[PDB]
Amino acid sequence: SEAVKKWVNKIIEENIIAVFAKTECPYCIKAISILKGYNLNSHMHVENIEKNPDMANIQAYLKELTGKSSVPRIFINKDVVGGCDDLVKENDEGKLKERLQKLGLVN
Ligand SMILES: [Mn+2]
Ligand SMILES: [Mn+2]
Ligand SMILES: [Mn+2]
Ligand SMILES: [Mn+2]
Repeated sequence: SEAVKKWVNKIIEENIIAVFAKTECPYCIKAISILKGYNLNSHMHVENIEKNPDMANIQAYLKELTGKSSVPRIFINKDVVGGCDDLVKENDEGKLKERLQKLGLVN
């Protein structure tokens, strides 16, 4: 579905930080909390793709874009971060802060 890809794309392209999640998902919650800890709320969108009639289509497209169909799936300025484990690696190693600095999102 062109429609599903266009919908996913609009989420990624109109929000600097885009997180695809599902219901009662501990690593989604952890990833979102880490990002909100950088005070990124105003430029974040979280989409619950389980509460969606086209979840499988969305997951397959996210896999085409990122290599995995699992949630959370995290994009920053359209760049693929990946999942929560990828976010933790970037956070601990300074890469996340560098990304956000280059976007003007953290001083
Ligand atoms: Mn349950
Ligand atoms: Mn804060
Ligand atoms: Mn939003
Ligand atoms: Mn939404």
